[PDB]
Amino acid sequence: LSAEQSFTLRHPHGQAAALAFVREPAAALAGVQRLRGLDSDGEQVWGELLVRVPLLGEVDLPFRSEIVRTPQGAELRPLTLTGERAWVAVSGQATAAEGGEMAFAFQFQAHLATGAAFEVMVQAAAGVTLLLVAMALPQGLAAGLPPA
Amino acid sequence: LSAEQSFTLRHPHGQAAALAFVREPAAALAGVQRLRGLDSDGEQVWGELLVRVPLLGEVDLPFRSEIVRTPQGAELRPLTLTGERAWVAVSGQATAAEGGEMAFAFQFQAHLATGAAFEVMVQAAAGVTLLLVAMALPQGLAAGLPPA
Amino acid sequence: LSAEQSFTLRHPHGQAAALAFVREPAAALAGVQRLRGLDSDGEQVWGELLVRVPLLGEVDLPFRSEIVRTPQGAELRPLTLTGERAWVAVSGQATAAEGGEMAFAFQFQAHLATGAAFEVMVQAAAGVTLLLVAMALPQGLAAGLPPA
Amino acid sequence: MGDDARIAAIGDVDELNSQIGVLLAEPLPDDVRAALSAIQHDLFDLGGELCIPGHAAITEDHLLRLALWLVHYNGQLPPLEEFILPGGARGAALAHVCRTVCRRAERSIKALGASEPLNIAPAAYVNLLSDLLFVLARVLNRAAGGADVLWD
Amino acid sequence: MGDDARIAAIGDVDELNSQIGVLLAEPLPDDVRAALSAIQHDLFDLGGELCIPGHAAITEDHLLRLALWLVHYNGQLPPLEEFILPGGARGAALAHVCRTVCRRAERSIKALGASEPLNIAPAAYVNLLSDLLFVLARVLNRAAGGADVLWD
Amino acid sequence: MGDDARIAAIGDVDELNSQIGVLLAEPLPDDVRAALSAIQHDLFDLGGELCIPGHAAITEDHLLRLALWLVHYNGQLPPLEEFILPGGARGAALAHVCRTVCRRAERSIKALGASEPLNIAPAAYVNLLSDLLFVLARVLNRAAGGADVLWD
Repeated sequence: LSAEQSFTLRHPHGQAAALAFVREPAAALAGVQRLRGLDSDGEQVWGELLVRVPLLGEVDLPFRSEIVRTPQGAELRPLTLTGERAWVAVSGQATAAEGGEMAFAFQFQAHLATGAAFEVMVQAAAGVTLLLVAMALPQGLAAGLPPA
Repeated sequence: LSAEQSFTLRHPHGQAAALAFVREPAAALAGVQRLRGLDSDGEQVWGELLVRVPLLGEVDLPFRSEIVRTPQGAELRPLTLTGERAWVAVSGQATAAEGGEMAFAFQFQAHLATGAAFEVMVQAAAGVTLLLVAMALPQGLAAGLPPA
Repeated sequence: LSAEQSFTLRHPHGQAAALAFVREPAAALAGVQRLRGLDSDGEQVWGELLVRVPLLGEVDLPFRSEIVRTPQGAELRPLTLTGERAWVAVSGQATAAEGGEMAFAFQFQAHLATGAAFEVMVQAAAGVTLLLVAMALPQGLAAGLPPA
Repeated sequence: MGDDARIAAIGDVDELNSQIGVLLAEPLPDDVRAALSAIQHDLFDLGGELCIPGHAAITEDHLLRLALWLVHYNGQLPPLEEFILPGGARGAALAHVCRTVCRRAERSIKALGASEPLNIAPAAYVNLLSDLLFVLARVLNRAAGGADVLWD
Repeated sequence: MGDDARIAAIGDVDELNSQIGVLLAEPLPDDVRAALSAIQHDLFDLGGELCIPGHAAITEDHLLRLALWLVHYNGQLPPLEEFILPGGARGAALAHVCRTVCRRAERSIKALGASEPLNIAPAAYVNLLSDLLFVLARVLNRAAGGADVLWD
Repeated sequence: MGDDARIAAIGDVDELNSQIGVLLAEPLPDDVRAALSAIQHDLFDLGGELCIPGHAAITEDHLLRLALWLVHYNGQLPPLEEFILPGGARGAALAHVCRTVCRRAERSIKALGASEPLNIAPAAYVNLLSDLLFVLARVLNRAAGGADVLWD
């Protein structure tokens, strides 16, 4: 019920641009897949991940995170959502260094609402959802970068 | 995966008012519970029912129905939604007669997306959802009616 | 050695009349049976219940209760009598509501004075006495009501 | 009006008496059997009183006998420790069914007395009988070597 | 209104049919078993007639068959010597319960016919059935080698 | 008014619970016994909700459990081939009686909700329970090595 991803990417336009890129979600997450309904007001970012199970099909789990501007970049810090339905906590940290070198780390946690055989289908499905989004992040972040 | 409900209610203001009431969703469904996100543009009505399962919690199943004006009242006729996720078909027929006597019939069908032990949790849960909304309809429809 | 009774009755003349009826014992208890020697001075009500046992025949157990006027009606609150002979505590609460709807609750407790085989005859007899009076109360209270 | 109020009460007393007949087809403690059989005669007379105008059959003596059985059987059982669920040995379970049908008859008898002049003895009789059937159910579970079914 | 009057009658017929199912789970004379099983089908059809408007199922033939069974079983029993109390062999006791539930259904069917147009066959059917269940109870006590329970 | 509407509903739930107690006195599949026993506790709580104002006890969890049992036992039976008559093994026959008494309680609960504010859970619970008792009857006929009684 957790997934982690970390990676580095170089911004072709250098440090100032890399700082600006990681600090604005609409830029950094423009090409990110598997985060449906992604939106932001500049203060928080929100959306949903899709957990596919039989018969119900695609079940959406919301997340909402606070955008925190830091000296070397920015973070997403997750907000707690209600227990009425399953949700996801999306955390991330990004830094931009000399020459436009960027480092990213993302963490995801699925929070389930509180029969034994069924629990197995939901846990497995949610695990797959978390890994799919985590594993595709480097590709997604790279897709947001412009050419030199 | 089906639920049905039928009942009669008298509109305190007589026939013309009863016809107007059944023909405008925002009036007829104002106090209806268990239909989350209910909305309409005058042509169609849409919303979602909540199926609660373990770990995923509240899973929303959308519906969308066409509003059809008839000589004695109005109907809702369900639109087919995609198979990517579970959905619901909501149908209904309403008539208004002399003196403001109103007759209602509603039908609900849950359409599941296409492991044996798990299917049992989803079918049971969806069945409970359909019955809860169906059984509460008379109360909900009555809550929309004004005093004489 | 306890008996309870609760019931509702409508006063045909409406609320003011129902309030007046429950607040005056001579009105409320006019047709009440199994309360021998019933009398009142407006402040307290008193009388006796009859416990029938072999050879002694009808043995009278006194009660005396305070009349308490309340915002919705009145109560009887029992007074403690001496232990020299068996007695009864008679409690009751009455309310009158909109339209003359009246609610009654009565409670009876027999208090015995302080051989094993004999105790069985007295307890059984006293129990029958309490139930007979309690079970007949709705009939008795209804007998005191006038026609519309 | 009265026929529905009266005919219905008579029918429920009859139904109750029939349920007791089913209970009597089960193995029972000799004392319990004697009490139940006598009650059947009482119920037959009770039904007759409800039916015929100006005719009475249930007296203080009938009520006294029920009071006596209640005291007796109750003093033969341990105190109630928790709410009981109807069930246990088949005999006990049937006694509980009789108990609920007796309460149903009491409701009909009370309704009848509200629309027609009726002595108080009939309702007082079934009021006691319902309580006795509850007690007898406990006695039968006891006699079966079992115990009452308790709730959460 | 009609639903309560109609839905209630249907339910009581269903309850009666179920009680007969319980009686059929007991050992019975082959002839008695055959009659009761056929009656279950009749009651299923009767319930359908009460439910569907413009639909009838109970005919003179149904009534005639009941009349025939009454004459038959009665001429197979000694004359009634005194009022009978419901009870005896378990089979007989259950038959009496069926009898009282049938009378309960008859009351509901009569109420229904008072608020809605209904053929007379349904009430005439259960009127006869109640009498037949009384007779069959006596037959079962007889078949059990026992006798009917008499009153004081 | 409310007392009749309310006291009657409480009584029917009690009667139903008692009939289930009788069914529990019969030999049953361990799983079926576990479900029925749990239901008795549910019915006790349900009666309490009907009685006390401002008090609720039946929740979605209760409904969900019934839905689960329905899906489970139904997927353990062959598809319905024709209308069924209440009867078969004694256990099955009793289950059908419970089914009809549960429907009777549902009618009373529906009547109560029409004259007083009441949550929807109680009627939804017994609506499901009636269907489950029908299913359990089929399971019991199956478990007895027999089959359901079919109509003409």
